[PDB]
Amino acid sequence: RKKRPEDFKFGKILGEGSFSTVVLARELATSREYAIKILEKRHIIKENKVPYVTRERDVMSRLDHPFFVKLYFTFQDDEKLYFGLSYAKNGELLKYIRKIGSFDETCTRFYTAEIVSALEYLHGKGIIHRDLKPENILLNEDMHIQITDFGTAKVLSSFVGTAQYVSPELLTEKSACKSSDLWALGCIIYQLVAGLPPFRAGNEYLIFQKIIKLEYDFPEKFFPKARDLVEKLLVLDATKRLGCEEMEGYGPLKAHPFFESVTWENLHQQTPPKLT
Ligand SMILES: COCCOc1cc2ncc3c(N)nc(-n4ccnc4)cc3c2cc1OC
Repeated sequence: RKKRPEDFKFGKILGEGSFSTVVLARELATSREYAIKILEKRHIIKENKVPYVTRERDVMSRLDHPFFVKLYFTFQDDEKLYFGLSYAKNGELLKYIRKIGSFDETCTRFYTAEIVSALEYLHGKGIIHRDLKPENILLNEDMHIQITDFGTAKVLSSFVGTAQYVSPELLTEKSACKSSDLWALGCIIYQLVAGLPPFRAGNEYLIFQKIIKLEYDFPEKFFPKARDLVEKLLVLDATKRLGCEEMEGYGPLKAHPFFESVTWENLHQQTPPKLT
């Protein structure tokens, strides 16, 4: 039953990383489009990434939620590993943030809520993403989110992700917890509303300075209830972010006033607000 490269008509490159290329592919027998992640074995071995690639495949096998990529299949030839992933027709969330500048309140609320549910599911399984960002939050043809890129993930019984979204505890204890994803969630909300990430600067080092000093500002037009929520996520003490277990988990966070009108139980059956 293993699939093979010949079973597909490969098309355009969707994305490139240091250790992988994601290519759109149309399976011949079915007409189905998959986003196939291709990784060269030699380069993985050379750079000691075997544990990272193994962990990524293992974590993805365990994801069975409409808000996360799905691993349909894997195979390999002599030089390469192939992971068959769900194809997110409408691409990165980042693209929409730039096209429209910033989201109105209805949109921010709806998409934030979906990210929260996704995180609730993910953290429920003791998995931490460690690199959450609009680049990693994809939109499929229905405009529901699909979170991907699990090569940096950690399974709870070393790293640093993208500078703008790195939490203080990572720059301090070199540590990482569910809270780290929640910090990143705080930045993404800020970004949906403001149009830009909260911590900006000329280089990695300057960005890290602002992060540890909690140096950022809210624009005046920022939705008040959204601001309050952000202030309860962008908290230096990881032990005091809305959503973390020390703060008693996702119940209080979902009960936040910003999510007042949200029906949490069937988000992926709701039709997303039109993005304008
Ligand atoms: C605008 O419409 C074009 C569609 O663009 C895309 C569709 C995707 N559809 C699906 C993915 C998927 N399952 N995984 C990853 N990815 C990135 C790291 N590791 C995995 C990436 C994509 C992916 C990336 C894409 O461009 C950035």
